[PDB]
Amino acid sequence: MVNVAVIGAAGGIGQSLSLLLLRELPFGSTLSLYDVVGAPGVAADLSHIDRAGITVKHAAGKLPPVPRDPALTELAEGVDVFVIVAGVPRKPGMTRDDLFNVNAGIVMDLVLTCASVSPNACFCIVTNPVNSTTPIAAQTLRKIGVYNKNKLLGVSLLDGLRATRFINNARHPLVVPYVPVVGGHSDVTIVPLYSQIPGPLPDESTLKEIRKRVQVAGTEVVKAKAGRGSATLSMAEAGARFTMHVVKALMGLDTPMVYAYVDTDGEHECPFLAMPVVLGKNGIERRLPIGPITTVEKEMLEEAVGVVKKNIAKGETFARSKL
Amino acid sequence: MVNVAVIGAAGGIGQSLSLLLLRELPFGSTLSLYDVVGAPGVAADLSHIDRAGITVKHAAGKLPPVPRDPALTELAEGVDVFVIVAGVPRKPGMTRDDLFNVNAGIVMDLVLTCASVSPNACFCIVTNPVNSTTPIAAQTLRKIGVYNKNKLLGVSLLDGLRATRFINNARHPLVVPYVPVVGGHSDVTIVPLYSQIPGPLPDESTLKEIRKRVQVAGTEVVKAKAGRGSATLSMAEAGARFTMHVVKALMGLDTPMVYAYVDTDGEHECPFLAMPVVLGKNGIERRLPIGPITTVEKEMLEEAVGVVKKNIAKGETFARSKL
Amino acid sequence: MVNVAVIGAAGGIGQSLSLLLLRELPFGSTLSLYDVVGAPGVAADLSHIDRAGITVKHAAGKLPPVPRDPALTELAEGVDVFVIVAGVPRKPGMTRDDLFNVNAGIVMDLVLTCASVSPNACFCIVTNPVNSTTPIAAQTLRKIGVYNKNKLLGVSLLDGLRATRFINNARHPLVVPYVPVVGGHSDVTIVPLYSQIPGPLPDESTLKEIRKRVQVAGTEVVKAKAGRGSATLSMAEAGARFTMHVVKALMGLDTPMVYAYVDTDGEHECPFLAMPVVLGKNGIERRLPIGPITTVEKEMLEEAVGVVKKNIAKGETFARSKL
Amino acid sequence: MVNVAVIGAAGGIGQSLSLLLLRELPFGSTLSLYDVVGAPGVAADLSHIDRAGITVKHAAGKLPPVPRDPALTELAEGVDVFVIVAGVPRKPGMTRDDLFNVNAGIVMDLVLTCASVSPNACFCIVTNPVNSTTPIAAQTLRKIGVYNKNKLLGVSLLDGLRATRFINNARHPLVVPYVPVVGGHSDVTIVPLYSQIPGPLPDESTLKEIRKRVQVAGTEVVKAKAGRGSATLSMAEAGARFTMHVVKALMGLDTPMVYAYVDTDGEHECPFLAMPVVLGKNGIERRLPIGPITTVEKEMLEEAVGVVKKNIAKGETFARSKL
Amino acid sequence: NPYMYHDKPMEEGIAMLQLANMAEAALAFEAVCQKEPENVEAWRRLGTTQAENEKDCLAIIALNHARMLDPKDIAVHAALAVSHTNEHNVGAALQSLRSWLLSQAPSEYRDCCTLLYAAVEMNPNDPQLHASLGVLHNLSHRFDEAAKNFRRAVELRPDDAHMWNKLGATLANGNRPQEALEAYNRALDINPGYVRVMYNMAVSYSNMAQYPLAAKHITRAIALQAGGTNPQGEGSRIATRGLWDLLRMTLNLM
Amino acid sequence: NPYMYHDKPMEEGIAMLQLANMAEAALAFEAVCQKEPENVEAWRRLGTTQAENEKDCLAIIALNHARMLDPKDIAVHAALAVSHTNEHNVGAALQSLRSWLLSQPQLHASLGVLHNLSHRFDEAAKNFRRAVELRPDDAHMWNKLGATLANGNRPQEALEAYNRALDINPGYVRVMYNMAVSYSNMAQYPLAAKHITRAIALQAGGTNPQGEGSRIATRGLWDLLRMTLNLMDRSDLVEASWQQDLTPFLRE
Repeated sequence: MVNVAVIGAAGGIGQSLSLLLLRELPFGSTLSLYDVVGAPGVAADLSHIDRAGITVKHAAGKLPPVPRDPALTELAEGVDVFVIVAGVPRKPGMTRDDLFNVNAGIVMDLVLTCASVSPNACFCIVTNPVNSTTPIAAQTLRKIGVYNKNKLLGVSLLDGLRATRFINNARHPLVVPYVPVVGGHSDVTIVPLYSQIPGPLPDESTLKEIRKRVQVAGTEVVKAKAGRGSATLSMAEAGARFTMHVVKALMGLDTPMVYAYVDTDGEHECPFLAMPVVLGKNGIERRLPIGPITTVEKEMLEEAVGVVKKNIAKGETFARSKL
Repeated sequence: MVNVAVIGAAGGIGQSLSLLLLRELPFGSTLSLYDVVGAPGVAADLSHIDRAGITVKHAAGKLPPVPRDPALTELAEGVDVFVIVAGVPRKPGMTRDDLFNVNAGIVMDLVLTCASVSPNACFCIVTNPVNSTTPIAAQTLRKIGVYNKNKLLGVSLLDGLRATRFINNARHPLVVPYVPVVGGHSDVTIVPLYSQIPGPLPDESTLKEIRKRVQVAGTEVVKAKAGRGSATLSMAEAGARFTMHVVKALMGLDTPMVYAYVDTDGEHECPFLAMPVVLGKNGIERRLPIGPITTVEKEMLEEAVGVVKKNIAKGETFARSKL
Repeated sequence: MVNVAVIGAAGGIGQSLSLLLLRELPFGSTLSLYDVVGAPGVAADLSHIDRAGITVKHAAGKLPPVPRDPALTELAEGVDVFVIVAGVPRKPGMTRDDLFNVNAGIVMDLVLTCASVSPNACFCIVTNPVNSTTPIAAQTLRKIGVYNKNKLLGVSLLDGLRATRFINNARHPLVVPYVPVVGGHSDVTIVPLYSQIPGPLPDESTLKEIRKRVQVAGTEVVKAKAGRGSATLSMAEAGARFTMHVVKALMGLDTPMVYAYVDTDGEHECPFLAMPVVLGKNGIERRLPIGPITTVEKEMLEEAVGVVKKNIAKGETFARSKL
Repeated sequence: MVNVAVIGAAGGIGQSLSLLLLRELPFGSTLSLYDVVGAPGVAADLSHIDRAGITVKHAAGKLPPVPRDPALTELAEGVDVFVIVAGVPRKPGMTRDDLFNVNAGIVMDLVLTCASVSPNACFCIVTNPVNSTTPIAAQTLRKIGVYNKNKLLGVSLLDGLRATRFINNARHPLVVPYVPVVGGHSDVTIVPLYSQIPGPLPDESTLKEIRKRVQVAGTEVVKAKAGRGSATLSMAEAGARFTMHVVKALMGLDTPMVYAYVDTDGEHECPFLAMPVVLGKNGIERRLPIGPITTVEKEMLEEAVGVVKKNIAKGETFARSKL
Repeated sequence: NPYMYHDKPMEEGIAMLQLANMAEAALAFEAVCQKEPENVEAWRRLGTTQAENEKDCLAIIALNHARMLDPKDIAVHAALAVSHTNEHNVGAALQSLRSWLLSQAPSEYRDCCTLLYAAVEMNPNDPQLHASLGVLHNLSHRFDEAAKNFRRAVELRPDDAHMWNKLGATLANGNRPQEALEAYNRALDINPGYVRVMYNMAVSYSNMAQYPLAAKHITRAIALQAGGTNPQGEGSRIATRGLWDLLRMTLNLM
Repeated sequence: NPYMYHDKPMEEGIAMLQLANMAEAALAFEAVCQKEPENVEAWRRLGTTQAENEKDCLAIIALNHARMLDPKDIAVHAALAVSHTNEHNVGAALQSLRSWLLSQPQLHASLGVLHNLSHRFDEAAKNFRRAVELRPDDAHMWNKLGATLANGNRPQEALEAYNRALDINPGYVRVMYNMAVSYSNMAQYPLAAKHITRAIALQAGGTNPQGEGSRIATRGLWDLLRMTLNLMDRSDLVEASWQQDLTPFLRE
């Protein structure tokens, strides 16, 4: 029936994501693992785990990378969900602008190869240059000829998890399940709407350091590892939750409301934004308004809009061959 | 309130097992992580998950490997469960695997200092070769003067999962939750008991090959990886499930039945074997007899005991050589 | 996708069953109720629970129950599972046979109406003397020509439930999930199997009394509450715990093995008996052989076969002389 | 380790309450039933369902009620939870004046006898005229000489269930898991709070009708039953959920925030009200402010608090007359 | 209707009632009714004959038509109750009972039994009231007392077949078939052309495992229920299929 | 104009390889080599001439045809290095470079191309700069001096060398391609649009429309127009671009 397919599994994140999905998928599901190097290892390493009903297939890689790999093309038959997590992990001490090009190229090639067989399947991005990469996927889908404006999502639950963890730490024993987060994803476009949750907030000027932390946490993690990798576990866990939410919504066993980064229509003039939506039996069904906010966060939202405008412009105008 | 403390949480059987362990503990617990290198890099990634009620603490390991490191000695206060998985070379790049004395030394040097401050804790042995390591651990505990025959556990559940998966793969749709396995944690010295599960069994012609395939798993996984590492995720799953059983048992919330490679206490000539037991509270409570045995597996069990006695003799002789 | 119907929601055997179904049925299901009287009282009391995705439908009945009640039709349309629960339980005097004379006709029409509007739905029987009413239902169904051997079941999980509780209360601490029971659901027709569960067994003398207590439990229950009402809650806990199985077997999320009193179809001499059977998407798919038996089980099975044959003869052969 | 002492479990609601509680309570819990008639029968009927480490205990009164019977005092030792469902049949309650007299006497007698020996447990009143019975319990607890403000709770969670479903019925497919309710538990003296729910709220024209339905939902179920009973199953579900929340808070496995009709230390003018509170290891741990509300609710609060004051004044005036 | 061609079938129906099967007498009454839709006696005798032939569905309609012609007839109302009791049209049975009491469900059955007890008290010696009481106990699933009621009924007027068979039916449902068997023969002695007693005797054979006798008597009942001119029958084909199917389930026993 | 017949100015083509456009020169070289497309010289000259004007799809085919018949020439094995490095076949480029080095000025160029293949900058530019100092000519590699630096997020430095390669030969469309994309990477959209329109006009002007100016590689040249559409959003011109007339608005 349902058949999730992760693109890239032998990385520092693909193995953990596959392991996590191998413990919550409904009976009778199926996995499809593809990677250039290391596919046989995960293939005949997760097949020796007892979880009845689930079948684990895989497609091996090929020689040094070549566009339009036949193995992926034949693998991608009969797939319902694609999880794009294949990208360069991290560069030793280089900021994000340099990291853009290789990820853009690889995601363009992967989307072009995958969408040519099963266009109806949903696509979920879990790379890293999110804001400037989702428009690349949109442009590729427009160029090939098929593009559903309600089946494309950029994962942003990680910042919400960080925000709720911090606010729970600062307000024990009070507990809140979710915290809304709006904007883009990269460094400052994130803004949490702490005024929209129940319970009395502690005090002003005490949420400022929280808002700084929920934006500087990624670089803090990178510093803690002394520049030899990124957060390979926390982002490996949220992606599993989001993929399960999408699959469950497709199966019709739940209709969840989730905060994601999707193309806009109607509301805020930016073509893409991280706005609350609701899932259903066929993609997105009802986009929701941001709701009542304060001017203190309204100015932050306007600045985030200004930043994401240029981010999307760069993502759309990358178009780099140079020769 | 439990204070599970993983040791060496930076390897392949490290981060993955730690992630599996994080989102299962009951509300109101506390982890503890330690290793010689990479402790902050994994502690940071776990200080961001949304789950509340569980705290994370870590200690740094000295360099180059020192004896009696005071760091772990300060971390090992108030602990209740230990999961020794540290010290793995994971096929360091040679076709000849010898000098298991390295693993022996690097397990004694830490087990002695762990026991010196937490006498009545409950141990778990995951580092290979369980068969010989376990008697080394017992002798080291005896050397200090505080040993318990009930609170020492060896993890053999991986082969049980393998056997159960392999028998489920051939009879459909009938499903069985588990399949008994006795013997060692090694080559043909391991024997599964197929004459204790409900439903009709397949004929001996395909039973012998299925029993053979369980023995060859390390080779099965390594030959696909071309010598780069071995099976990693499966060991983490087995360790996670076993430590869940143990933690639930120490709270009195469950009294399950497990298959632990533990001492015999006057029931077989061989001092150690994999005999089914029930944990309950206060460690192992009642040891169970193997039960009815088919004639075909009787000689296999005889060979298993004949190999286990030699392995125990080797482990004891090497332990006596050093102080 | 799935729709269940409970026939009789006034007595204690129907209200608790529906209450336990509603809080556990999967998302996007539809629950249908029916009763001669009291249908609005429950259809209004169960529409105020906060479970989303559940739609409650009902159709009250009529005075002096007429044949082919128009309330039943237009209500039992588009229903996937029926549970015949209607029927007055035992009352002072009024011997076993008399109750049968009371119930068969009440079942007969109640099966005749539901057969025409949906000749593809699975059936379940919960009221005593089910040993004899299942052939009555089969005879009613086969008169039309839409009788399916794979979609008729008789709920008898209660006896195995009691035996499991007794044996667990015995070898404590040693937990066992289930214990096999074959035969019918009468006093001297149920044959437990204590020779197939894992673990040791106590002395034979105590085991005789343990077996004896299973067969006559309802007797001391009615002796305890001979005033009014005998046992409704526990039986309810059976049906729900059975029904979900079938429901899941319809969806395709579980293919379990159960011990329902079903048609043997040549697997045994007696036309009807309780055998281990496995449930699939289309219902009955494979019947598991009873396997090995011990000494006293042979005698018990031999006498139970004759008693059950006599019950079937006193059952399926019904005439209603019609004054 | 924990004890739940249900009282009056042989009534209408009590049967379902006990059935729900016993099947889902955690390991090691003791269930002590009690009633005036039929208690031994239901107690025996609750020892045939399979469970692991769940012991069942009971007592029995006499046909003529007796003040301070010794049978109940033999089951009031080592008990922490006192869910009380004792009441009066609806039909011999034609006039509200008589119903208030009969229920108050039994409630005061039961609470006095229960607290005479174990003045450290927690009580959860689930009779009927809550807003009037709870001050009686507070008064008699004060009279016995020992009282604890954060160790006395009243069930008012039902209004939350009623309100939650109705919004889901109108606003689709948006789903919310909770909605606050402030006030008493009379038909009219409640105020739903729909300004604190995320998402686009409907127009006030339908909001008034939705509020009206909640303010009258109690009656139509009685009317459809033609003067028989009063909403039995739904209050059973609500009481079961609230009691299990209390149990898990006492066991220190969760820190819940719930709405319960409790005493106020000065957070609001009314001596007793229903406001969100946070539980813990010693009952109520932290109170919460009501929060911002709109004009129409600001208009409803005056009459709500006025009638609540009238009810509590009536209760305290009835008190001291027969103590 | 084969009797439409006969201008005077009333005498045919009256005379043939005793000499042979009641089936064609019912068709003669049907011819009278279709020719004289106003005579109450023709419809009353048609309904009684259909009750005699063990066809409760058509008897109900015929007696309803008779009741429209005359809402105060005695035999019309009485035969309505037993046919409704067999068809489980309980409310119809109750209105027929109250009509019969006027022509001369816990609460409803209580009212009916109080009415019957009051009527029997003022009329201690009346076979019809005792027959009504026995039929009501048949509705009450209390067949022991109905046996004594019909035993008294077959005592005051021991010269007839119908009530005798009724007694056996009360024994038939109580799994005491052997004794009623001779009573069946006794009824067969009084009238050899009463298909109902053969039906009850076949039920007895089925109860005591007499498969050959049960099958042959079921076939005899089927033959006698076709009227002898089955191609000319009108209402026989409506329900007799089930009777035919009855033999099928009987062969499913053997 | 479906006809393929063109005059044979091989002397004129080799004379105009630096003083005229690379579009007419490419057409002339194709005409002079279409007679017997099997010798090493014609194929290698065709590949070298298609190196400038971007038609790498056919250029790769021509270079492979030249290579398959002569595993000794030093030029055919060198041109394949850069063109494959740009698009794809990482392994094939390395194998080609190994074969090129296994048949014994451009050594440093090959080294820098190999480094540029696996996303290595700020050092391949250094190798090129040390190489260009020895031979400050042959503007063909001067493009690399900018190109391998322009994608390293340093646009201002890349501009200078570009104009240096512009003066020697104006028909080397790669330099104006690079300056157009660099100008685009400043949010000064007209500065890039003007240059790209000039580039397509020059590469398609002259005798290009005559003689099947509908070459398939030109498709890979048309899409380049629909880059700044996001900031030329006018319905009049967005639909005109799919036909590539360039007569509307005529660059002015």
